[PDB]
Amino acid sequence: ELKHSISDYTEAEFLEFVKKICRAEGATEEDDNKLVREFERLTEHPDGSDLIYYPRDDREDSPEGIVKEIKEWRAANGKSGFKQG
Repeated sequence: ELKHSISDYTEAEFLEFVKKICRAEGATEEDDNKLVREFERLTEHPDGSDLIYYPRDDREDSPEGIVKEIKEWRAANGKSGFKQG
Protein backbone atom coordinates (compact mmCIF):
# COMPACT_ATOMS: atom_id res chain seq x y z
CA GLU A 1 0.00 0.00 0.00
CA LEU A 2 1.27 3.45 -0.83
CA LYS A 3 1.13 6.50 1.35
CA HIS A 4 1.00 10.21 0.74
CA SER A 5 3.55 10.95 3.48
CA ILE A 6 5.00 9.80 6.78
CA SER A 7 1.94 11.42 8.36
CA ASP A 8 -0.07 8.64 6.71
CA TYR A 9 1.79 6.20 8.94
CA THR A 10 0.73 6.06 12.48
CA GLU A 11 3.23 6.27 15.32
CA ALA A 12 2.93 2.51 15.64
CA GLU A 13 3.44 1.82 11.91
CA PHE A 14 6.46 4.01 11.90
CA LEU A 15 7.67 2.44 15.07
CA GLU A 16 7.49 -0.73 13.12
CA PHE A 17 9.80 0.97 10.47
CA VAL A 18 12.63 0.56 12.79
CA LYS A 19 11.55 -2.83 14.12
CA LYS A 20 11.27 -3.94 10.54
CA ILE A 21 14.77 -2.67 9.67
CA CYS A 22 16.02 -4.58 12.70
CA ARG A 23 14.63 -7.87 11.27
CA ALA A 24 14.45 -7.14 7.50
CA GLU A 25 18.12 -6.17 7.34
CA GLY A 26 18.42 -8.82 4.63
CA ALA A 27 21.99 -9.80 4.86
CA THR A 28 24.39 -7.19 3.76
CA GLU A 29 24.20 -3.59 5.04
CA GLU A 30 22.90 -2.55 1.61
CA ASP A 31 19.49 -4.26 2.10
CA ASP A 32 19.25 -2.72 5.55
CA ASN A 33 20.38 0.75 4.57
CA LYS A 34 18.10 0.94 1.54
CA LEU A 35 15.14 0.73 3.92
CA VAL A 36 16.70 3.31 6.20
CA ARG A 37 17.27 5.73 3.30
CA GLU A 38 13.61 5.76 2.22
CA PHE A 39 12.37 6.24 5.77
CA GLU A 40 14.91 8.95 6.37
CA ARG A 41 13.53 10.87 3.40
CA LEU A 42 10.06 10.60 4.82
CA THR A 43 11.30 11.92 8.14
CA GLU A 44 13.78 14.29 6.51
CA HIS A 45 15.64 13.46 9.63
CA PRO A 46 19.42 14.08 9.80
CA ASP A 47 20.79 11.41 12.01
CA GLY A 48 17.91 9.03 11.45
CA SER A 49 20.07 6.55 9.87
CA ASP A 50 22.58 6.83 12.70
CA LEU A 51 19.63 6.51 15.16
CA ILE A 52 19.38 2.89 14.27
CA TYR A 53 23.04 2.24 14.05
CA TYR A 54 24.58 4.20 16.92
CA PRO A 55 22.84 5.19 20.18
CA ARG A 56 23.12 8.83 21.15
CA ASP A 57 23.67 9.87 24.74
CA ASP A 58 20.59 10.27 26.87
CA ARG A 59 18.37 8.64 24.34
CA GLU A 60 16.81 5.35 24.58
CA ASP A 61 18.29 2.92 22.17
CA SER A 62 15.15 1.18 21.35
CA PRO A 63 12.92 1.05 18.27
CA GLU A 64 10.64 3.29 20.34
CA GLY A 65 13.39 5.73 21.27
CA ILE A 66 14.48 5.90 17.65
CA VAL A 67 10.93 6.86 16.77
CA LYS A 68 10.82 9.24 19.69
CA GLU A 69 13.91 11.02 18.33
CA ILE A 70 12.29 11.49 14.94
CA LYS A 71 9.01 12.33 16.57
CA GLU A 72 10.32 14.97 19.02
CA TRP A 73 12.71 16.39 16.49
CA ARG A 74 10.23 16.83 13.63
CA ALA A 75 7.59 18.25 15.90
CA ALA A 76 10.07 20.93 16.99
CA ASN A 77 11.25 21.47 13.46
CA GLY A 78 7.88 21.99 11.84
CA LYS A 79 7.97 18.80 9.80
CA SER A 80 5.18 16.38 9.17
CA GLY A 81 4.07 13.92 11.83
CA PHE A 82 2.41 10.63 12.18
CA LYS A 83 -1.21 9.79 12.04
CA GLN A 84 -2.92 9.17 15.31
CA GLY A 85 -3.96 5.59 15.41
